[PDB]
Amino acid sequence: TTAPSLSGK
Amino acid sequence: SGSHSMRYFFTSVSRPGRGEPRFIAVGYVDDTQFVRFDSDAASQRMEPRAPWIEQEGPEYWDQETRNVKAQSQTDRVDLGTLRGYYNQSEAGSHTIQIMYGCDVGSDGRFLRGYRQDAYDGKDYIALNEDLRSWTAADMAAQITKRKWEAAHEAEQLRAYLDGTCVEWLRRYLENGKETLQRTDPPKTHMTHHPISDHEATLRCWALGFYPAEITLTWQRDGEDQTQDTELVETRPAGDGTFQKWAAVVVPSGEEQRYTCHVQHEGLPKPLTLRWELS
Amino acid sequence: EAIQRTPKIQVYSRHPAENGKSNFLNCYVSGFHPSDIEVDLLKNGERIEKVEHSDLSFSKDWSFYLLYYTEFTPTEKDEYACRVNHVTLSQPKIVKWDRDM
Repeated sequence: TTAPSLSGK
Repeated sequence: SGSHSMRYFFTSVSRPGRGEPRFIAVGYVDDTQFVRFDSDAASQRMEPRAPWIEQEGPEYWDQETRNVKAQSQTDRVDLGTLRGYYNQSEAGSHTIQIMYGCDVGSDGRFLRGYRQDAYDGKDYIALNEDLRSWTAADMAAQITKRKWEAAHEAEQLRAYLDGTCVEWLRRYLENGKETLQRTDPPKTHMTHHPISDHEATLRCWALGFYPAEITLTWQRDGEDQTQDTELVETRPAGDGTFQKWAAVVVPSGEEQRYTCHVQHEGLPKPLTLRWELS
Repeated sequence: EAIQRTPKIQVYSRHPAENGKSNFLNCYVSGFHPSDIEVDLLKNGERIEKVEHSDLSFSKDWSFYLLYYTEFTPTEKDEYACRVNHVTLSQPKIVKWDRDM
C-alpha cells in the first residue's frame, strides 16, 4: 500500500 | 540474497496548454509490477497488474485510488512551486520523479527504507538511510528541506517506511508466495560473430533470470576489460524474467584467451564461460 | 528539459527465435529523458496495430524505460523493426530485429 502524501515542497 | 523489496515509482509531467499533467504510479514487489495508476488510462483507478493482488477487496482499491490521487495533487502543486524556485516559465514541460519503499530480509525483518525525489531528471531531495534527515541537491531543494524539517515530514514517513511498508510487503509475499518467492538463475551461453576475416565479437548471454540484478564481466588472461566491453541495459523478457549481454571484440584465433564471469544470487558458483575451438 | 538523454533501443524476442514458432517481439527503450516518446513496431515497414506497452518507470540515474511488445511468428523473410521518436533524435530511429542481439 502507498504512503500518506508529504506536504508541499 | 533471499532479500525482498516493495517500491512505488511516481512520474508527473506538466503539459501547459494541453491539460493537467500526466501522472503515472507503479508499485513493485522485488522486480514484479503489481499495481498501476495512469491519469490518461480509462478508469482513473489504481488497478491490479499481478494476479495475487486481485484478491484484494473493493475497500483496498478505493483507499489506494484516493491515496494515489492525493500524491498526484501534491506533485501537481510541486510542479508549480519548483518552476518558481528554478525561475522557469509557464510554457515548458517539467518532470517530477519520486521513488520510495522498503527492504526486508529473507526472514521478513526490516533492512532499510528510502525515498528519493528528482526534478527534470536530476536529484532534488532524498531521505537519508537513518530516516530522520534529508539531503538536498542544490539551494532550491534546501528550501523544500526547511519546510519538511519544520513540518516533521521524516517522522511521519519513517513510520510508513519501517512499519506499514514492511508489514504490507510481508503480506504481499505471503499472498503471492507461489510467484514472488522464486529465484531463477540465468541460463547462460556465449555467441561468436566475425566482423572481418581477422576479428570477431564474443557475446556473453544471460537469459531467463529473476530477480533482475546480475553482473557480466569480460577478462583477458584474467585481466579486466571493462573499458573495451559493450554492455547492454538489463532488459525484461515479458514473461517475468530478465536478459542481458556483454560483448568484446577479439582477434580471430585468440578467443580462448578471454573469459566471461556471471554473478547472480541464484547461482551456486560464479559461472566462468570460455570460447574454445579445441 | 535542462538535461536530455537519448534513448537506448533494444529489439529482441521473448524466447530464442525459431522459424514457425509463435513468440513475442520486444522493443525495450531505456536511458531517455524527457519522457515524451513514440514507439512503433514494424513488420516489413508497416506499423503493427495490436501492440502493448509497459507502465512508464525509471532507473537509478532517473532515465526512463518502457517495453513495447506484440505476438509474432518469426519467418526467414519477414523484416521486423522498432521505430522510436524522441526530441534528441534528428529523425525517428529505426532499429531492426536481429536474432543475434
